[PDB]
Amino acid sequence: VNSFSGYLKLTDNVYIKNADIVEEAKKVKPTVVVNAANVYLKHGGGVAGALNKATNNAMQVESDDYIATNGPLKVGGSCVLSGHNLAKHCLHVVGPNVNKGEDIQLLKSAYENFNQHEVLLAPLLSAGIFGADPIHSLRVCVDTVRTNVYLAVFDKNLYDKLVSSFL
Ligand SMILES: O[C@H]1CCCN(c2ncnc3[nH]ccc23)C1
Repeated sequence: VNSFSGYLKLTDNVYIKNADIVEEAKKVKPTVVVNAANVYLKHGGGVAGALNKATNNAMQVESDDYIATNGPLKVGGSCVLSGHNLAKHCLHVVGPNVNKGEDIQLLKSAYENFNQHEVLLAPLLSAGIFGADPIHSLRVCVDTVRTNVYLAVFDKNLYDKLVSSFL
């Protein structure tokens, strides 16, 4: 039993809710919140911009030190950093950004990072401003993640469409 509330159950391990991931994180304080990161951990817009703003830019400061030490992530890769005031940990995961021409096949590799954590709050990778089909992203999530994932879907029209079209 965990403290996630109001989610629709999609499968054995995947749950979905129309919710602002920032407001969700601030309520649940999950062990892991997933950020829709880029390889540079530049948290400028989309989910990443929102999560960083909620940390008063502490996420960005920590991220810049991470990059200065380690260099960029790989597309499809991840790193674990602090969750600041939102969660214990933030798993920064890089899905391919279609608006940069990156290979959508790397979306499965990106979701594989979730399997290293027993429970997560997460967005649909590569959705929104990353330019991928959110229905496809949800499918890859369901077919790749085996741990317990709670998906926060910001856009109401998409949440209802995601539910109504789910197979
Ligand atoms: O355009 C959308 C694409 C998918 C990721 N995304 C989000 N998902 C959940 N909660 C959120 N809060 C602020 C942004 C956001 C933005």
